[PDB]
Amino acid sequence: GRHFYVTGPVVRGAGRGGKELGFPTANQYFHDTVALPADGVYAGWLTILPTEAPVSGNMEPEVAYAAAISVGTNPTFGDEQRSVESFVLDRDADLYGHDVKVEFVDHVRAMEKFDSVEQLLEVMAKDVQKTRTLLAQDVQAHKMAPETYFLQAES
Ligand SMILES: Cc1cc2nc3c(=O)[nH]c(=O)nc-3n(C[C@H](O)[C@H](O)[C@H](O)COP(=O)(O)O)c2cc1C
Ligand SMILES: Nc1ncnc2c1ncn2[C@@H]1O[C@H](COP(=O)(O)OP(=O)(O)O)[C@@H](O)[C@H]1O
Ligand SMILES: [Mg+2]
Ligand SMILES: [Zn+2]
Repeated sequence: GRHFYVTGPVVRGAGRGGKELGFPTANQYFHDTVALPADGVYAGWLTILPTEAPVSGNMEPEVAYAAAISVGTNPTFGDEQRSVESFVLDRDADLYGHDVKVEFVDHVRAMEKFDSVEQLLEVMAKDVQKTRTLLAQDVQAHKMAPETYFLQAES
């Protein structure tokens, strides 16, 4: 399809996204043989795949949730493995162990090594802003039915 996508279980990262950055990210790791988009930041959709497993929080399966997505090694922090990491906008759910699909709709920015967490946070806020606008255009492009996605303006 026109959206690059990957699927796989949400697994444990460094534990810093929510606690330290205020941007929790659902982490996926793939073998180096698996085709991925270029390291960078993307606007896209995260969907919990069809399942009978209970989901705790305000996300349910088979709905495309607006997400700001990073691909790479988190060079600001010097992490060892390449991850795909999805910050689901305006939601709060326990995704660990759930099988999810992540669709990459638009490239937003190159992956960058920032000197400080504070500088990184300022830029991530702007990535989220651009993600909202890009995803509203994508809704229109596919004439997506309201029940099939979740996308808000921020409070
Ligand atoms: C939209 C978005 C943009 C990001 N941009 C960068 C970046 O430019 N440089 C970087 O080192 N990490 C970037 N990250 C990743 C954060 O470093 C990472 O998600 C955070 O350290 C949490 O790590 P963890 O999930 O293992 O706890 C970005 C993450 C998101 C969600
Ligand atoms: N809006 C959200 N987007 C992504 N993950 C969320 C969100 N709200 C809660 N979570 C949960 O928080 C975890 C991500 O937080 P994070 O600090 O990045 O932990 P980790 O380092 O283990 O990836 C997810 O795996 C999921 O269970
Ligand atoms: Mg994370
Ligand atoms: Zn599209």
